[PDB]
Amino acid sequence: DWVPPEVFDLVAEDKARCMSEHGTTQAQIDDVDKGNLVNEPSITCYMYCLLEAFSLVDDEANVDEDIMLGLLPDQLQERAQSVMGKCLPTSGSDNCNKIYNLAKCVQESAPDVWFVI
Ligand SMILES: [Cl-]
Repeated sequence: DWVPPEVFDLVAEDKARCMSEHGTTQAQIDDVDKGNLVNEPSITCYMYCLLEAFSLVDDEANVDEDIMLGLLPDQLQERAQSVMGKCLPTSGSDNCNKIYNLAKCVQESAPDVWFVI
């Protein structure tokens, strides 16, 4: 990752709250970061919950492209713009399913740009 140690202190209160709400284990978060995505609410509602905590998504899992881009380092923004060209709009049966399809889409197309923690 390009995510610096500090960012783990930042999202700590929100990460812990998002894991309680959805029954998420740390092993599930590690599976996402090794490219092993499964359509399970405890992991995909966690992803939605974290994104929602940092205003990357609204109430129907529509992504805010400018906020999502400004979180990435400058170096990846060209490639992230192209990935976002492909993977947006979001799509799915509910918010958790939308973030699932987004994650699978972003990972398939460019592992570097996907922000789960
Ligand atoms: Cl799902």
